[PDB]
Amino acid sequence: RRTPPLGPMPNSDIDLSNLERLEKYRSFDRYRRRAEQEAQAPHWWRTYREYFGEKTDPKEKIDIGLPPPKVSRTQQLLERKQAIQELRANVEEERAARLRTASVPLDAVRAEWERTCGPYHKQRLAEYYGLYRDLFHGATFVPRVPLHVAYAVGEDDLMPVYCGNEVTPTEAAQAPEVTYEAEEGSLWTLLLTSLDGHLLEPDAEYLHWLLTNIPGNRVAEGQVTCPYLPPFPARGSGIHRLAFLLFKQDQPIDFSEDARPSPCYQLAQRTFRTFDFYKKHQETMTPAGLSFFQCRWDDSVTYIFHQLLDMREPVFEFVRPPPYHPKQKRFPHRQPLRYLDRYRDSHEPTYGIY
Amino acid sequence: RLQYLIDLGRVDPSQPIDLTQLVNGRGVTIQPLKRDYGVQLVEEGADTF
Amino acid sequence: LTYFSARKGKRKTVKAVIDRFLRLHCGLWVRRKAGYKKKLWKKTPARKKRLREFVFCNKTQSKLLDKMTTSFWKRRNWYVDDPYQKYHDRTNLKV
Amino acid sequence: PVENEAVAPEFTNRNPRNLELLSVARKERGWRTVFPSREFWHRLRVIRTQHHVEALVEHQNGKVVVSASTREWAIKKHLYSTRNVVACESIGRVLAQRCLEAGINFMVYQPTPWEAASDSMKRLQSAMTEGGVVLREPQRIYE
Amino acid sequence: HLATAEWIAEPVRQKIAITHKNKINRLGELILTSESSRYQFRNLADCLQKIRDMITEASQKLHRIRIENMNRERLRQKRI
Amino acid sequence: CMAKMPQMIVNWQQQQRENWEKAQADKERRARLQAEAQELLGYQVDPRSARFQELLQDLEKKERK
Amino acid sequence: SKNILVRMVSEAGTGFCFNTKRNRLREKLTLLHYDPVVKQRVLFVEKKKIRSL
Amino acid sequence: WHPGAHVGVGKNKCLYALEEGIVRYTKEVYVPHPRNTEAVDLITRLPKGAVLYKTFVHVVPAKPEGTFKLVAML
Amino acid sequence: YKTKPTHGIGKYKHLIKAE
RNA sequence: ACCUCGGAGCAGAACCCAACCUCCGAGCAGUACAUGCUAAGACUUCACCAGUCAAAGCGAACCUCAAUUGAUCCA
Ligand SMILES: [Mg+2]
Ligand SMILES: [Mg+2]
Repeated sequence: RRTPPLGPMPNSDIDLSNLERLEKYRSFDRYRRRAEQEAQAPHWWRTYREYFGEKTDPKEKIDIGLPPPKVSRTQQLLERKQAIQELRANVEEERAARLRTASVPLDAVRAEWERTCGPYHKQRLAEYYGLYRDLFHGATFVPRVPLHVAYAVGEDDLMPVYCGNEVTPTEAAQAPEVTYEAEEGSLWTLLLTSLDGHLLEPDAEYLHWLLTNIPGNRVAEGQVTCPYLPPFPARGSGIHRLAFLLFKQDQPIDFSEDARPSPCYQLAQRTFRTFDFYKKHQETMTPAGLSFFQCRWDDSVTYIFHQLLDMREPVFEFVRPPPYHPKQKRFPHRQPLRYLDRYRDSHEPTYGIY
Repeated sequence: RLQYLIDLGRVDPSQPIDLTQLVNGRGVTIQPLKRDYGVQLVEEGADTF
Repeated sequence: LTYFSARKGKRKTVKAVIDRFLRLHCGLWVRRKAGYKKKLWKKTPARKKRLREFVFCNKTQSKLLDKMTTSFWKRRNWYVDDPYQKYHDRTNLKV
Repeated sequence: PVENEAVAPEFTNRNPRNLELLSVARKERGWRTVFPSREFWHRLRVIRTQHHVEALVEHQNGKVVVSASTREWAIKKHLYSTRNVVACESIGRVLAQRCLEAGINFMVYQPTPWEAASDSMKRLQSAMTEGGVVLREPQRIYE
Repeated sequence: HLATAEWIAEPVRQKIAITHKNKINRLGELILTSESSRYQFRNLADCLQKIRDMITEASQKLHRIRIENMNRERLRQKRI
Repeated sequence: CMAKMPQMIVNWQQQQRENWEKAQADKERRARLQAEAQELLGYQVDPRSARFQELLQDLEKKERK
Repeated sequence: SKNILVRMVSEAGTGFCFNTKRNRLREKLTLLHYDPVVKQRVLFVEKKKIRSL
Repeated sequence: WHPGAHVGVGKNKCLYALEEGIVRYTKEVYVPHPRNTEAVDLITRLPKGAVLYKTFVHVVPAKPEGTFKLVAML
Repeated sequence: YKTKPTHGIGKYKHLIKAE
């Protein structure tokens, strides 16, 4: 029996009457490129992706945020062409390239990258790490405004902070220094949250560092509603990713549901939901900046558990499921003598009635 | 089992306990023709003893 | 096999099964797989270890060996330094 | 009896990267018949065109983590050609920097024979090694 | 409680304290469990034997850990 | 015997290496057979002259030594 | 009578031995092997033959 | 058939599951390893624009690796 | 499989030259 | 004339399927000497005997072919 094809089966467009005139896959590389082309493309038959892929909704992700400025593409290409023109006109770059002795300023490259198109890649990293699906339940934005943060180790050196970096609790024990390059005049709001820090329930987050009504870049003048407390990643719990969020407060807003007293070390107070928090407070403003990092258990975490938090410290552990074994049977056939050890409970012996 | 014996009171701890006393209390039957050279003490029951 | 003897009128064991196998009081039997000392040069490591490892016997030939040998070989025995005290009893068996 | 002392038996972390950071995640072992080995957590894919050079560090899910490109102005303004060994090693250094930036300490790159013999890819690998990344994935933990 | 145990010396006490921070209680008392066997006598025995081994050694994946630590400490090189 | 093993192991490496050089020495001689034509029986005819020449030269050198 | 099965021995004196195939014309040969006793690669020499194959 | 998604292959070309879960069959593209000479030269002789497909088995991992559980509240 | 519409999806002999 | 094993059709599509039915073969060979030890789970030539694949760990690096073969005792 046969059934006609549902959709257009592959290799049907090509013709067979003419075969020698056709051009071939002269290269495994070209064949591979075409293979990934057809893997990218969808198919009517059952495929690997429709089983093992995140199944993102077909609708675009809602993001009412800062649009790009109107950059004159004409003058942009003009100045870029001029730049490459004097670049190719230079004299030493020939020997540099043909002797393989050139380099490039990493810091400057990073600077103009995060200026031009960094935000798109940072949004990519955010939607990868899972900030959006957990924070906003799918919605996204673009961190147009750059953002730098640092934890001064003593005072000589400092630990930087960027998307997806390790941070020690000993270094995060104090408040960080922050810069976001905005003296315009419009207000700002900043908040450091822990996504997976909450332990009693999922879909819950803590808040360690809140500042609101920040006129300009200066941060000290920004009032605080939720005072500072470093994170407390438990031993064995794994890793906790901490998020810096920054919104462009267009006009001053009050904080009553949000007003919290002196730290008082209350997780019920530190916990809330960013979803409804944004839905309520942030209807006037929009996201402008975003960063994050990753943290783990430490001796300072133990110290703040025992002394600061005024509570015992938890101790978790990863546990694998039990190894599967099928039902026993009274008379196994061609199974080695350790079949009984596979099921015995006690390693030691026992005697029934003696 | 030994605790059970001394609680039932068939074997007296007041005197020295011997294999013949065990056999007379029926704590353990023996089969010398089946070449059992004696009796072993078992770890089981170390608690509540 | 030899259901009644002429000197005592009792069943009799074949020493073959005794020399070949071993019965555990659970009712099970074990055996050394055939050909574990022959032509090892051509046999691959996995095959030769499969041949070295012990194995049990299914219920039909278990019951057969039981009928062949007598009860003296089915009785409970308390040996010293015999590693099979853990296996003469059964643990956590349903159905 | 303290509300802060209140704690559940089981702890639910919704970080997909936690397991691969703890070395406990499961990698898509298999595909021994097919060339790209899926037994990784973070793969590097390099594209060497006749105009530019691209590099993408991505996850087994097929989704990109981080990217580097010669097509980008920030990178190409300090260059002579978009395809020379200089460009290859520079993109390598920048990608190592970006991996150290996004916390990527480990990753994988399986090249073809000629791609491995090419001096450009070799110098790229050396650049990333001196940047502080090793192209060997750790051994999974289980038992 | 560790520091109250006079039968242990000062340096050994502090060595155990710094080396086994994980087990120490909030109140400063050290704990240790054993459940290998059904016999609690043997469990207590292996407990105190662990104690003695710790005392002696005090009187006397890690690759990956070192790797990411070196990466972090080479990245963090920055000036104010 | 363990304390002695390393020396004999190095000697074993040297045995493999000298056998390898002998392999090169004979295969390089086998490489060039003859260029005049592609015969069938002639193969083992012409080279024997040079082979016996080399053998006799080595023997005369040995006698001289 | 092409090949021959031959036994080789532990020179350490452990007495660990095993067997392998060899060409009838190729001369004696001594191979490295993992001694389970000494627990490292060590040289074994082959002594005699057992049967042709 | 061919392996995929936690399915290894023995020397006798038998497929075996590496993880515990549900099995599925699909059809995907087949990119050989360069050492497979006949496969490579087949790919070369193949005409441009055309691509082959092959079956694949994929076990869907049912359960997770494990779970984080509390051990001691101290 | 034959009965199903996906039959003949893998075949290549008619693509390559026959000899 | 044959007596064992393997591949193909009969047996077209999960499995199995015979004839003194139709065809082709095998009774080895080549390379290493970790062709080391152990181990979850499964297949199985329609029983048993046999024959198969293999995660993991220790200890190490950084097998191909299609059959290519033989039980117990005994020496
Ligand atoms: Mg069967
Ligand atoms: Mg293995």
